[PDB]
Amino acid sequence: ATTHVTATGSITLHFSTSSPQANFIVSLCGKKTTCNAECKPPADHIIGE
Amino acid sequence: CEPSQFQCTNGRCITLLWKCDGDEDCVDGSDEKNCVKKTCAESDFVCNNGQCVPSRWKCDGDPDCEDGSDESPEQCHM
Amino acid sequence: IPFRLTPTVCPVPLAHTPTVTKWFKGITLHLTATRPTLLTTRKLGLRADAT
Ligand SMILES: [Ca+2]
Ligand SMILES: [Ca+2]
Repeated sequence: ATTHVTATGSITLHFSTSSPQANFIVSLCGKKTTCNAECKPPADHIIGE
Repeated sequence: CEPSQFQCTNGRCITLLWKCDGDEDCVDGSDEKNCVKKTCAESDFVCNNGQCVPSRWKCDGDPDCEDGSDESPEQCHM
Repeated sequence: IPFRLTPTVCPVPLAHTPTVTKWFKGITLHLTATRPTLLTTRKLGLRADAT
């Protein structure tokens, strides 16, 4: 929910989704960007959470 | 601790089955206190004040009772 | 009337942990047990199909 920001660089962020497509909008101090990919179905069938 | 657990003075939880069962497990000794008297054992010597000691300590040459009854000649006649 | 019923703590057996084989919308438990052991399943939803 909150990350550190240097003058330049890159930050990694983990997300959980239910759509096969990752076409959502990510905001970073209110600056909005659009991600685009294809999310594969999981291989494991049963999860504990 | 839990209602089925007994809390020692060190913050460690043990079971109620370990409360007043002969062995001390609460580090400081919160268990084995209060309850009823253990009335020693059939293989344990009884001091005059009521203290229970092992029977091998009776007249071994060194005092072990609080009142020193284990070395008295009234029980072992030399 | 002596010998009051009092609440104490007693040990009860722990069964063998079942191996779970995991398929697409289900699990399969293997459930070895020398003695009778209660297995109770419920669904975490509107209809709890409690078995
Ligand atoms: Ca104990
Ligand atoms: Ca002695």
